[PDB]
Amino acid sequence: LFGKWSTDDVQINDISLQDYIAVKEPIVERVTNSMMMHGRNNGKKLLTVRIVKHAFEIIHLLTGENPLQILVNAIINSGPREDSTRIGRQAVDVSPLRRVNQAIWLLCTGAREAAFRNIKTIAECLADELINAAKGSSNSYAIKKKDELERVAKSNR
Amino acid sequence: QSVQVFGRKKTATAVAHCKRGNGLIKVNGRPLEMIEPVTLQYKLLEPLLLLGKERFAGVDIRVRVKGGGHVAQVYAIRQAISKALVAYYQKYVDEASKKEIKDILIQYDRTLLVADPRRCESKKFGGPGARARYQKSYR
Amino acid sequence: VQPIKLARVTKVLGRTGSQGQCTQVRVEFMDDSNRSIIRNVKGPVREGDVLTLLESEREARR
Amino acid sequence: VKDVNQQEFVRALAAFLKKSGKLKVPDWVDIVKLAKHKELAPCDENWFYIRAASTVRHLYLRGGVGVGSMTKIYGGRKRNGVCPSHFSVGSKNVARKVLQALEGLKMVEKDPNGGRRLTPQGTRDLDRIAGQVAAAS
Amino acid sequence: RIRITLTSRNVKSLEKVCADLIRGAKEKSLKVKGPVRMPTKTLRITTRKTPCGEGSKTWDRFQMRIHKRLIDLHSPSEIVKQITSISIEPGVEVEVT
Amino acid sequence: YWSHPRKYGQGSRSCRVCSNRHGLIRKYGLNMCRQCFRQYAKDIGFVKL
Amino acid sequence: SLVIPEKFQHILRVLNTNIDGRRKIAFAITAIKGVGRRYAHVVLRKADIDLNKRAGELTEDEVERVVTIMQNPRQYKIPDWFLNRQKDIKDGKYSQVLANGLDNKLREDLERLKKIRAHRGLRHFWGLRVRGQHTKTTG
Amino acid sequence: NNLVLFDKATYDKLYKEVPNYKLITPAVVSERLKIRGSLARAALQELLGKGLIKLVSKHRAQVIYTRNTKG
RNA sequence: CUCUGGCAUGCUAACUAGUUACGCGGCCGUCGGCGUAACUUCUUAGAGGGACAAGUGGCGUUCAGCCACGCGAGACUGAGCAAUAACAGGUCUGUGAUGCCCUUAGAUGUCCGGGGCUGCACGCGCGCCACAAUGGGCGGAUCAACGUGUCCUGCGCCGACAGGCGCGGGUAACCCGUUGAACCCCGCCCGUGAUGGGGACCGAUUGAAACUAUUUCCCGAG
Ligand SMILES: [Zn+2]
Repeated sequence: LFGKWSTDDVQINDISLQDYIAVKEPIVERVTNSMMMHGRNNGKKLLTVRIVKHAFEIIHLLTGENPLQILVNAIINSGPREDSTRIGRQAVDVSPLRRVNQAIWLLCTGAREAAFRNIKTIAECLADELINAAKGSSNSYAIKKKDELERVAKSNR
Repeated sequence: QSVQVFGRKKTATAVAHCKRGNGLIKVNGRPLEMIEPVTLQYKLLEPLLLLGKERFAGVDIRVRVKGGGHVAQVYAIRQAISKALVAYYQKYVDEASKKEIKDILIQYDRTLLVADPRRCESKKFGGPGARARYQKSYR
Repeated sequence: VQPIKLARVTKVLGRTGSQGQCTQVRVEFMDDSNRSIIRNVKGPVREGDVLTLLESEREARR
Repeated sequence: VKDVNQQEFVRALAAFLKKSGKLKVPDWVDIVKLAKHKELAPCDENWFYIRAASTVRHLYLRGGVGVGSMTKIYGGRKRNGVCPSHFSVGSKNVARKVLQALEGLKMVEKDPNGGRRLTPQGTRDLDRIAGQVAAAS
Repeated sequence: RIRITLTSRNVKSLEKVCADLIRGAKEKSLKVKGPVRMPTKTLRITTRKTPCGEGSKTWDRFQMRIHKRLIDLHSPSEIVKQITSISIEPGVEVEVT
Repeated sequence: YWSHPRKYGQGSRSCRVCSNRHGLIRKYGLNMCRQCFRQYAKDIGFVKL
Repeated sequence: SLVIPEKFQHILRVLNTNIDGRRKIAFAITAIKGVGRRYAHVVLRKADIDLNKRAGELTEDEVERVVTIMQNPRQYKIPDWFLNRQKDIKDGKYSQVLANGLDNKLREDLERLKKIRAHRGLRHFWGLRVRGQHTKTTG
Repeated sequence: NNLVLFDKATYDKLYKEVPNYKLITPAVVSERLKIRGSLARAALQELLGKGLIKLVSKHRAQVIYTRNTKG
């Protein structure tokens, strides 16, 4: 009657970002698939699961809450809200889904370049990206890209 | 007393046998707890985690799988033993007991009973694999 | 300066833009239905979805 | 033997073979690398006692295995340098001496069909070691 | 005691041979075994289409289907010569043992 | 004299039709040119599928 | 017992070659020419030295025994195939060369073919490579 | 810089700072104590027996330790 | 249309494919250990059943149809074949297809020997392998599909291994072979340092004629 965790009364505050409900009352599947990338990690799903399985441990031990409540909080606050196209520039709303797609792409890329030129474990940098992306710590990679795409959208409109 | 069904993901066929045993399942003599990968262990426990541990306590399951890879077999045997109990309850018990256990399995994952007809597409000349092509040189 | 307003898409008008990447739709607010504005959307959007527009002032000129 | 971890079994079986010094343990055990696809020497000193533990375990699963069939088990991805890597079999001598080391004990026997199989005594000690490791946890 | 094999390329000629062989032995009331189906063996030939060089790297992959059908019979070989003599069919080859 | 041993290497095998030493197809016992096997492919029993 | 000892030297000059005291007992001697990763793990195993140590943990007593096996390994049952030079051109004996020895040993073969004016020798003099392959575009 | 062995001066510094960290793993101890990875893994085995840290999960790729009895 | 993929405790079948009983032996249930009885779910491949926008709903003069949705092995997948007309596109080098021209004994005929086609200041293109943090290094332990085979290999013996010496099978669903593949998985080691990442270039074999080191094998350099 319970999955990998209990997840008693999962709360989804925003109505627009209420699409990933396959594990609620699968985002865990899409976060594992979006991690295996950058060429030399393709075709390794089990390798990313160990990274995610170790990521949930670091998240569960650093915060006294369910590990899934930090993953949803990261993509719901780091998701973009306006883009700039080539109109031949207008602040275009993306989607209720594009916010989920691009946010996960920024989380996997954030722990990637921050751990390439440094001696750090991927299982640690992934968990570090989630806690930094939540509430906008102003030091992560997804937030730095979200605020940059929103700043350029307001300028050229 | 005689139930044999096959579960196939891509090519691995797993023939699960369901006999009136005592309720201790094991893969061709090996218990299902020591089959690699260690992470892909809950997938074998899905017909026993979400399903109560009282219907399988009267049957014995010994499966034999051949073909495919590691992940192609771990998804094959979980489908083999799932369709095994639904066939035993059909031949000797009422369908109300059978239909009750089918709705609980499909509600979690559709691949537990329905087979996936997906196969690997053939390779076409001009590039690696089916779709991808070799790099074209202009001028 | 205007507050971040939420808006629910009531009917999609079709794909627009130069390369057909944007989707011009008409939105409908939930709190007060006394305002209706058309907004371009970049990405796959179903029927009845909710977008979060920031400006909520300028139009898209169809 | 199937009711226990196959890695914990080969580790517990490796101590049983080293406890009874009735093996061969040739002189060149620490100069040769275990296969041409490998590059350096093994890290563990008593690799011969661990190899003989896995060698006798495979005979329990399927009998009639020789030297040419054991080197196929212990094969890897040979780094061919700038050339794409491929599969290369192990060494026949290090596998033959292991099979000959088990012949000193009453664990393996040569079947007339070909290859090597297990003895009634070989399966006896193999199951008790699997039994004592199952009772460990 | 004798194993009759049927080596044929086209299935239409193969299925007709194994049909009359069972009926040709039925008139003697022999305990014959059903015809088994060996795995079909195809022969792959991936040839370049162009005769010499100039082209777009187009390969035409040929195939050659070789079908095998076995029929086992335990009966003396005293009068089986005429049973095989009435099994004439172009394109197929019978190799009794 | 006037007979050089040629049984291993390119020069002992040639096409059994045009007597050429390029594009040979000797798998399955054919020994034909790649530009000549296509001419008799329908006669041997090879069809495109 | 992970505390650093007083005899821990970061640099141990052996055979006019520096040895960093940071890596293991084997991969540190690899810096010396003529002794690689394969020859290091062997001479340390025949000397009965713990492989879980660093270059700074061996005192002068352990160092002299390691170098002794390196100079003349044939006396310690180290085979002849494992040696660098097996049949020398001027010596003719199985003796693995060392750092300061190989520079003079390889230049003899380069000068022998140069003095004798061989086709393989002139290529080392012209500044080109003795090709086992093509050199049309490879600079 | 980098250190392969342990120094007596920094030896006691590890017993008072590593058990105070929330995430105890060789990837973190290496960055904060300049340990070259290999000594960091063996150091946690010494701390595990003394009772300063406890093991929650051990794997060949990444091990995690927590604060011992802090609730 | 053809071919191929797809799913019936279905039909037709099986000692060159198995399964379930039973007997026997080993071991503390396990056993591709052995042997004969049932059977065709698994395997193989013969024919014929199945899928049509047929039912639901909506849209469209209501048609053509499209969209969504029951039920379902599919709301289907890839491939082969592919007109008319045309090109100074490629092919006289694949032909004993071939016009004309040239050569024809001191031969542009072809037999043999030697070398070149691999020769380098450089340019371009198709690829390989990397610049490792998601990796590399040593153990152990699980897994295959189209294939191929007179030449592929099996087992004993010897060998650092490439190999070598012996004994056998397979002209093949039979032997190789239950294709014990890598990636992946489980431990350990290494710790960002052109390092243990990357490898260029630089005596022991094997089929010959190792020149120009065919390539491999070991060590070192790298
Ligand atoms: Zn020809």
